[PDB]
Amino acid sequence: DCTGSEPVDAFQAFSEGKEAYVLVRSTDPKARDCLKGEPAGEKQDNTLPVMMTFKNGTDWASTDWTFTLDGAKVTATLGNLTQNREVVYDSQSHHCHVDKVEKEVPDYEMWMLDAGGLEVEVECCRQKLEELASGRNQMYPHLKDC
Ligand SMILES: CCCCCC/C=C\CCCCCCCC(=O)O
Repeated sequence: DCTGSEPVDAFQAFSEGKEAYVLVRSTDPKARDCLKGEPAGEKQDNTLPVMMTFKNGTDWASTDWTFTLDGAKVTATLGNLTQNREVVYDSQSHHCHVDKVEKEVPDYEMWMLDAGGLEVEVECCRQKLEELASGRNQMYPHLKDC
């Protein structure tokens, strides 16, 4: 309140591969509609296969990514694409987390359990996202007729 999980560990922030997370806030104007990530297999050493589901226009679509975990950092790969993230905030019970997408102009994202989370924890994630966004525009992918 609002001291979440310290230090942040990406695998624990993903409930150790036991849950799916939904994208609820993003500073990226290209954030995919209804974006959701769910584990597609067990963690092999430091590698976790993840299926991302979202709406591509009116139809549902899916992409199979490979996540490499390193402390709070996550390197996601698909074909020739590579996305580097750092989980900068993770709530007390891993009900939600805030990521920093590492690039020329870094983006900030809020992810929460598709199964639902405690209001107090969800509020802490929202607060942390608002602080890091600092006057930038925000997208709401979960409201896109999901
Ligand atoms: C197991 C919980 C994972 C939830 C956290 C998801 C983190 C990063 C997801 C980035 C995936 C990139 C989506 C881009 C859309 C695409 O082209 O497939």
